[PDB]
Amino acid sequence: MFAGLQDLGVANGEDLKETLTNCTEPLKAIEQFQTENGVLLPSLQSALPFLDLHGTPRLEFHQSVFDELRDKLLERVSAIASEGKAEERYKKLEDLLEKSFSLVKMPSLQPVVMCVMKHLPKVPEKKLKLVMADKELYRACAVEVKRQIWQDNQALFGDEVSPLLKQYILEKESALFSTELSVLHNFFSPSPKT
Amino acid sequence: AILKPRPLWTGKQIFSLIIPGHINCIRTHSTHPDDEDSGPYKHISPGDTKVVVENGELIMGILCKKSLGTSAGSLVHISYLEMGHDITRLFYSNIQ
Amino acid sequence: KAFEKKFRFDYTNERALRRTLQEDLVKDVLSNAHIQNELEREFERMREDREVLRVIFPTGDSKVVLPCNLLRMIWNAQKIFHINPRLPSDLHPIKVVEGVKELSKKLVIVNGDDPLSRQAQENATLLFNIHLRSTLCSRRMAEEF
Amino acid sequence: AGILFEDIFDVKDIDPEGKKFDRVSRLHCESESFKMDLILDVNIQIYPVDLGDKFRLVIASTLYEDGTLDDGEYNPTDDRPSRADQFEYVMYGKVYRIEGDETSTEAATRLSAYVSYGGLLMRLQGDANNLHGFEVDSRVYLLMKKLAF
Amino acid sequence: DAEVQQECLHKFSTRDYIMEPSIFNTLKRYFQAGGSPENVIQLLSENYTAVAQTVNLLAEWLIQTGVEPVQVQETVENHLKSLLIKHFDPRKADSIFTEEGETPAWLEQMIAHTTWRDLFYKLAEAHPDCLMLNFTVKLISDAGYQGEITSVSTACQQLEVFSRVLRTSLATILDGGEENLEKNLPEFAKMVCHGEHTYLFAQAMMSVLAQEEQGGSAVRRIAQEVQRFAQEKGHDASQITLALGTAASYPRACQALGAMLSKGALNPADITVLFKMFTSMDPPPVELIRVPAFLDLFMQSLFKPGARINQDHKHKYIHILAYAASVVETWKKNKRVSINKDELKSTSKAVETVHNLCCNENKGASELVAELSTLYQCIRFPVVAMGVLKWVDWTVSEPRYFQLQTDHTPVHLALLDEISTCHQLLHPQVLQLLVKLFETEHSQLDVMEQLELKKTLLDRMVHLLSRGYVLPVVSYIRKCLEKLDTDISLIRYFVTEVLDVIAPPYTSDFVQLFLPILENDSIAGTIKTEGEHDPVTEFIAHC
Amino acid sequence: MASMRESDTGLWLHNKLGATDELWAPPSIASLLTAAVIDNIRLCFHGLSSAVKLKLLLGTLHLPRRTVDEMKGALMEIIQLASLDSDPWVLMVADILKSFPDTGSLNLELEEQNPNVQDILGELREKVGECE
Repeated sequence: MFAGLQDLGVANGEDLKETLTNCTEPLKAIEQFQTENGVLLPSLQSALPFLDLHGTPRLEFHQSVFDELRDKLLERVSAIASEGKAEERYKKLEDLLEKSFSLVKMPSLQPVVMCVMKHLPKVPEKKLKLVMADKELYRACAVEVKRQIWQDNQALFGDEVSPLLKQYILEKESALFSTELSVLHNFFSPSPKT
Repeated sequence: AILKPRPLWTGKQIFSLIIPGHINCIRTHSTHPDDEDSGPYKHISPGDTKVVVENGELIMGILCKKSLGTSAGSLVHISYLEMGHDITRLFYSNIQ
Repeated sequence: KAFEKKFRFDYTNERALRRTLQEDLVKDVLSNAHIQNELEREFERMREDREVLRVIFPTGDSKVVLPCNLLRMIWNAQKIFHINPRLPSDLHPIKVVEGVKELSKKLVIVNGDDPLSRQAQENATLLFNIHLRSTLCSRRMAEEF
Repeated sequence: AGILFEDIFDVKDIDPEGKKFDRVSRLHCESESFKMDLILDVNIQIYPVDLGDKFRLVIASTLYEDGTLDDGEYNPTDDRPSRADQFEYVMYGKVYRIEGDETSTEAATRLSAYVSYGGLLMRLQGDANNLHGFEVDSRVYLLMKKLAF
Repeated sequence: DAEVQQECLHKFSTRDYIMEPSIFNTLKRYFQAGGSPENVIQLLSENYTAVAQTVNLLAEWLIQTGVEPVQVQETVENHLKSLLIKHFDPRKADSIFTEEGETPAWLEQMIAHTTWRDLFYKLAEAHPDCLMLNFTVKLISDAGYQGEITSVSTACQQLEVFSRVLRTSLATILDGGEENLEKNLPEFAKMVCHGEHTYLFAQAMMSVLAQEEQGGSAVRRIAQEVQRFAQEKGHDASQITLALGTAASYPRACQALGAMLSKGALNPADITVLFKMFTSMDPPPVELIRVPAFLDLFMQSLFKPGARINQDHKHKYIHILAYAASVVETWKKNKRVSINKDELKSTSKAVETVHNLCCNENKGASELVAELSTLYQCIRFPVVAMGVLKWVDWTVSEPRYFQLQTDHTPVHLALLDEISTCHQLLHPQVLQLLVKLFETEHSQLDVMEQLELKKTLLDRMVHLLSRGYVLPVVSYIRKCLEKLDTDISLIRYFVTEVLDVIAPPYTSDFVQLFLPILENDSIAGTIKTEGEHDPVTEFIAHC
Repeated sequence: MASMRESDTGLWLHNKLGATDELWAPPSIASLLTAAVIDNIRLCFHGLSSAVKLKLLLGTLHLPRRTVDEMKGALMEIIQLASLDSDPWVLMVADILKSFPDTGSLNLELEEQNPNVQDILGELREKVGECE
């Protein structure tokens, strides 16, 4: 649930529990962790008093800030993918994706990684090999990412295609063995286009 | 209509006694300036056009063939449609 | 735009409703949903009649010849009953809607019940019914008469 | 008392569009206290007026100081005291229209009442707080008298 | 304690309780209850998100991708400002501050930024009952940001500060003449006329200044500016203005002027009263009837097409206007000496002829040209010149007038040229009307006639620049050249013909204002041509 | 129109003229000024705020001269009693308006223990003398 945060140096709940298990005073440690390495702005720490005293806990706007900064980052990366020089923006998105595959295991930030990976028209080999090993990560991939997956994975592409062919055969057999027997509508009646 | 300094009746006041029943009609005089309605004084015409009849009373306006002749929606037509034919006959006789 | 803003009879603006209807009527037309649905259906029939008219009468000719003079009848009623069109009125719009609906049935040109006669009767009074609905509206009966 | 309205006016203008009729003149008048404006027709032949003249306008719903109502029929042989004794010029008409600055949401602030004196029209325009006794289809009187001051 | 223990544990069971604002108090209560913190830590292990750290990580990602830190900070601050707007509580804030018993530093951190200053102002205006809001306003004043506190309506309640700021504004107005009055007048008029009492005292002081006959023209002008700015807001004080002057000795004239300026219209009765007063042997001070609004009323009534005036009082209106404008009265120590009536009969005749031309519109412009001798003889009167100026302004202001104006070099602009030649006082007005004419882009005319009209307007601007009204014309032309609202060939023709007609030496001001005009590439690439006498080349060589 | 008592008169005045946002005297002062209110101000003027006094003084001028003629004594009395307050503003306005009931105009006296007035007059006079 909260895996992959440790790679970038931003400790997750696992190391939090590890540190507070052998800690005697949680108050000062939690205050410094939410203050020192937190948002390094006097605005947020100074806003904590008013938002506390309103009765609405600070968790609410903290989560809202996280989600809206996520959305703004995603939309701006989408814009950058369609602004400026193609190679430069693609290299910047490659760097961002390489530094986001550390957090790819975070469902609250999995949309970030997946959208940025969609933003790359050609994902490098190793990251694709990593994502295709997991069911949900494979299934959330964009159309370009799935195209990259199938371009060099014959057996998996065939496995994906096979159920569609099965549905086609089932529909064709049901039409061929249709109870409604008439010349007005038959197997060969519909146009090739439809 | 005018009590002091001396009693005086108006032509419209007397004519309202001729119009039968309670008849409502709005017409326009032949010499009505077409640009008066748009501007101010639409409901108070300086030239006394815009014939208006309410409850069988000639409130304002000057009668001409546009309101007394053989035109659709004229005063005699409204009298015929609203009232009977006998009352309209009395109207025709009384006017003359 | 003008047609909608002149025939819609919005039932959400409470302050506007205050000037036209009494309290016991504005609360009824604001709370009940059956009334709102009926009035919206009335406006839909309004638009359908407009569509029919625009192919019946191309070239945009409004003048038409019809039996009864609705505007003059409304004026006569106003002068008879001393309406004083300044105060709110005790006219529930649903009364207007269902009164028009009932009145339409009473004006018969082709009498019968089989589908042929019903269709002929519907055609023979189509223009008069359209005009009658278009004047005896719910908004016009509350904002203009 | 049945005194709908009472104020002092002065003749700031005469018929601006010209002399349409021989025996009738269109008076444009402004008030002093309520800051009213008035448009009036008078029988200029029997009650001559000039520019700058001042008069007291008293629109009353009845001519009897006691306040009783009248049938509206000419009965010259009447003995009851009347307001007309202290006034020079009297009309008797019927208000036919009341306009205003009404909107779909709030009420009106500036009103305008038109009354027709057997053909001679008159428009009284001002603020909504004064034209309260004016209700459409009601007979009123004019009762104006010149102020020589 | 057990019930409180269950409540605290259920709170801990919620998502991400580590980010609570009272987590210190909750942990204190849990410690007091005697429960082991092991359960709390175990619950928070699955209930911790770095919603304070991952925001920084995504901000670093934004910086690396290309987002400038300024926009990141602005977005974060805007979101926090909105969250503070939605989450304010007065009474618990007051209780917590009373418990603190001191001035917090984080409040000062809020004070450092302008967004929180505006938020604190809005909070203070929202709830008068909270002492914290006045406390924060006072602390903002202490920190030096009392300018953020409202002062547009505060100066009205303040006597000395308002008076001194008025003094400084008027001194700066007189420093730069009109060229700085046009800039220092809006805000000064706003602050003066925001309150009526300050307006009245300003008028009283300024008119007392205007009492002196020497140098009082600028003083009267500034007083009239204040009066007209007050009138623009729908606020009327004309009667007080009349009472400030010498209107006492003439109660009838005071009445007539007050009534007309209160209504804003001209009534024939008061016009006749003024005619009787002035035609009599004891006329009043002519300056009282020279209010800009009153003369503007005369001009509007006597010159506006479509406006009708009584034919039986037309001559009286003309006579009153002529006596107001052309008649000169000698005064000493606020006492009348003599009255000049030289320009009374001919002036009235000229005004009558011009008014007949103005309000008899059905006649074509060709008939107007046919009477050019009388027209040009009568146009030399400055008031009549302004009258024809605004009459042409209102006629050509019609969108359909251009279709009726069938000359590539219309006679109207010739009349404007004559107006500019006759008087220099109208040159600001001529420039303003030319600016309005040129800036009006027409979509119901062919672009060919648009180009012809624009070229003729350029000729008019060249003429205006020739007669000494140069600096505002030059600035406007440069603004149009840089504004892309003028064709390149148009400015080409303008500058080429200007340097064709003007001759050296050129002043430092003109050279300074004209060098950037030739700096633009649209001129450097067009007017610069191979010739022995190149205008741009010769002007550059002259520097 | 009754002689509504002192404190009540002050409350009514601060209800009709208490709008701090409306720093301009309303046009309603034409009808709001009657004999009873002005007479009652003789004692409740101390109960009026400075803004109320200023707006009342401004609105006193917006009256027809028939009303002024028939309210000579009351208007002079209210001017005199407003000329005995702590506010220098009301003192100066009472002195300026004392001439209105007599001549219909306003008095113009200055340079009297008003530092801003004297300094502004002097600086503007010398500035005009610089650039006549």
